[PDB]
Amino acid sequence: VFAELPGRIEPVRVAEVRARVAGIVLKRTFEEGADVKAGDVLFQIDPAPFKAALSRAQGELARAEAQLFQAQAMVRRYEPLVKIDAVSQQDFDNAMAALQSAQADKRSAQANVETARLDLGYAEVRAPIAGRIGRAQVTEGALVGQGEATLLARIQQLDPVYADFTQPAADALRLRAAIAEGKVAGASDQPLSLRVDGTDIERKGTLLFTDISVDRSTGQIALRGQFDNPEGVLLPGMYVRVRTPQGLNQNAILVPQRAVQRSADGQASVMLLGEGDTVEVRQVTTGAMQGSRWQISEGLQAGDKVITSSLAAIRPGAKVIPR
Amino acid sequence: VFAELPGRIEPVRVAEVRARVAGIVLKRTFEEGADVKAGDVLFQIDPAPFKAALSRAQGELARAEAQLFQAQAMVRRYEPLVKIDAVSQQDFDNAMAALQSAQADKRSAQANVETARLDLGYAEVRAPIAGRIGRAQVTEGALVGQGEATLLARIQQLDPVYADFTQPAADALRLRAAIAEGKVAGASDQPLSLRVDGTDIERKGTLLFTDISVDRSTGQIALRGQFDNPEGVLLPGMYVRVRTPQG
Amino acid sequence: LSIDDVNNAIRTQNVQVPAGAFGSTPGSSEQELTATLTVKGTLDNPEEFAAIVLRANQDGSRLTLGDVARIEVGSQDYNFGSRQDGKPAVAAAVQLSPGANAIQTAEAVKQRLTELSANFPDNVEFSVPYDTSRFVDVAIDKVIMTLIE
Amino acid sequence: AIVLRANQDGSRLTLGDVARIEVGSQDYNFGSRQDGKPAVAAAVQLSPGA
Amino acid sequence: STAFGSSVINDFANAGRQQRVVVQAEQAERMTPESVLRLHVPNDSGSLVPLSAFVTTSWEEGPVQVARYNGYPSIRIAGDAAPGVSTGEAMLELERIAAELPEGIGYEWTGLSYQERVASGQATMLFALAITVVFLLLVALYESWAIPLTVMLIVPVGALGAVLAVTAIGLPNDVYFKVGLITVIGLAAKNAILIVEFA
Repeated sequence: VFAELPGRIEPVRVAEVRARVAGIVLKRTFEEGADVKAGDVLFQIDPAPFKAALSRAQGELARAEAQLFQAQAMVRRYEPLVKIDAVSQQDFDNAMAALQSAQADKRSAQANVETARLDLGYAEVRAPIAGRIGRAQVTEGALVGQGEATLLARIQQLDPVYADFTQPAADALRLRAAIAEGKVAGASDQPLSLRVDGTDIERKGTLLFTDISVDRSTGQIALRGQFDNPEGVLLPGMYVRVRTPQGLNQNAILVPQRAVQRSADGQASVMLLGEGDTVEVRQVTTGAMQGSRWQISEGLQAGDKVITSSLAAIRPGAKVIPR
Repeated sequence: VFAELPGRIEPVRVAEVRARVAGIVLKRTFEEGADVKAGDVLFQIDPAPFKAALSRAQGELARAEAQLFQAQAMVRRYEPLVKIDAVSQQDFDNAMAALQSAQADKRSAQANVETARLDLGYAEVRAPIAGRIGRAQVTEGALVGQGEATLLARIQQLDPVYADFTQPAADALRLRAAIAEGKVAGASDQPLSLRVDGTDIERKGTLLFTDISVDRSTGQIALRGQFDNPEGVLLPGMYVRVRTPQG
Repeated sequence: LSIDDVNNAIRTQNVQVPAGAFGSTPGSSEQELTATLTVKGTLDNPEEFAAIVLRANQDGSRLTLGDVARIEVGSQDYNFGSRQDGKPAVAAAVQLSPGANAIQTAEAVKQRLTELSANFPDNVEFSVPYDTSRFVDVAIDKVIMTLIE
Repeated sequence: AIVLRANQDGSRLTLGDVARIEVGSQDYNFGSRQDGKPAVAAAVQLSPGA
Repeated sequence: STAFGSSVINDFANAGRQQRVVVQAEQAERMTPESVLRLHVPNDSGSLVPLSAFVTTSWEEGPVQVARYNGYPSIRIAGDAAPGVSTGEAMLELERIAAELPEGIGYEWTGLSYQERVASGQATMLFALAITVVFLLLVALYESWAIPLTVMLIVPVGALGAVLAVTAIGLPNDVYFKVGLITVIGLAAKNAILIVEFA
């Protein structure tokens, strides 16, 4: 049994390129629509304050390095002298402590310079991921990064794509109960078939994830399927139909649809050709409807001789002539 | 008397895993829909700035430790000398005060180092509780934690569950009255029965908490029962009609 | 809530539903079991009407019609009331069609009413207070006597 | 070309995008055939006194 | 209503004719009961809710045609009598059987049966009125009573001829035979006067 569920194509990886530092967009490096590699420079925000911050941090680092150089010279001069006791052991230990403290301060200043350098590098906005970039949400001269992380551009990965389709909760629960109770074996391994609306474009994919939380508003559970898109035909956001298998029946019984009767209580029954060419009434529970045949769940066994004609002209136990 | 009450299945523990820090999601280390253990890594946020802050804190710690070593050596040298008055008691007291100050500075630098380290660990997005993680709200390369704690994922504990059903208030007062004068006996000890619409499975559960406040828009108090969910049959957010004994 | 809300809830929730039947014309050459959908839309007894949802939340709490109104089966109109000898009664005025006998029509009506009175509830009884045919019967039976005499 | 939903940018959802539009019968309850082929017919009734 | 029953929205001005645009769900999307479940409806928050989320289809049996006669529920039972058997006896048998029905079930005749009932009712006193009027005319003309009774003895012979002929060929007592009989009676009476006035 296959279910066609409403679904939308979503790219596997989306990177919303947002400006982290406030400034005026000086230059836009990328052209819209092209494919971009990781680290490709996209925007150039003016590094007026960040360059100054890096210069300040570098000045602090330079001072720390000067102090370290002085302490190193002190220790180098004291080391041969302390062995001949030309300087007190206290003085040598003080010099060593000063050297280690200067090394620590240089490491701290290097960390501060690294912080400033990363902050400055936040101004050369780069593509975080590889994929197809879209329109430039801002143009040169626009003030970005003040107040909020301004959206600059969007990058999407076009291969493979996701298809986040959705299923009613009750259908899922019925399927699970049938699987547990044993009427239908699960069809997880069967591949989802994708069909794009208005086109003959068909694609195959696999189901990845079945959400456990039913949507409160729509009473549905979400499922995610990954579909190969080597030609780029499958577009993000497109509405699509996914044929998800709803379990496999090894011994499915299908009969002509006209060969099912229903009683006043709603219980379905079927006329059967018993021994001695006598018509027997075997009650039946009917499943789904496929083409011109009903799926029968119980009440039938392989080899049963069902009558698919003259149902209006047959009473139980009457004698009939098979054809 | 059983009253069938609308309600929804709500998970015992919900972990909306959020970004505590700003940065670009470098990696996604989990598969969606899998059951994760507490402390498992889910997302890896770019640890560029936090590593630098940790390096600065460690540098301050190294400086404080160097000063501490110097002070310890000074006190060790001064310890026998003051015993024979080779150094003034005042000088030795100053040395000991310097040593205590150095130890205190070492404690402060260690505290700063630990703050920086935990800040860095906030960039290793770990699952706070064990449960089922859903779809990743953000993908690799997405900028999270800028401005607001960006929602990354949702981790839900599937066993047991709470069914939050609703009783009309006036009915609750009428039953409480009937209990008060003694026409009926309280049925608090009787288990709840929950039936999911359209299926044949029946689950028993125990009433946990009956609300005191009244829904303004409808005049009905909310209730909470707990139902064991061993097979994963009950999902979070399902509409369930709970049969509650009314005395 | 305002009275417009309750009126509109009544209007949209107590409505018959012309659902239809699946497999209807034009039908596929494959499917062969059209059948009616027979949705239940209108409400029959006061209990069903008191279950009209006025406002329902996502959590599950609902405001049913009965929570604000008393629902019962009553007269469409209370302008007029009738009594017959101090006891609450009902009555109807039967009028003769043009060009028809009265005596025969009155006898038919009385016989029909007495036949129906066998199925009446025991507490209720029928009586015909006014009959314009009695006057004609006595008049004709006297005039016949005057002609003979 | 009936617009179902149109955005400020210019994108529109026309009726044909969701439905198939054609000229057909108002009602498909009754069908008539004349010797194995689809036909139509009308009953002409005589006026009084003619 | 719109998806499965088709809904008439407004007027299509088809080149001068005002016809009605109809909206209905697609042939492939209304062929199965599952298609009913696959329909979606909007909630207050703008999402679409599938029908299967809150509706469950249960089968039962119902009337595809309800027949009512004079305002009560009815069944219309029709048939034809066995060959060579009168219809009046068939109505007799039918009313006999219907008497065996549980109390509360009424049986009524309609159209052809009602007409046959009133006809069979009226025929007898029609004959009687005819005979008395011809008697009275005959006493008027013959200035006597005996001569009227004399001539009136004629009609059973014409009736006998008509009845034997129709029985020999086996035709029923239809209106056509009845009028043939009445005109035969008329000509036999003419014959009888044409003898007796000269007598």
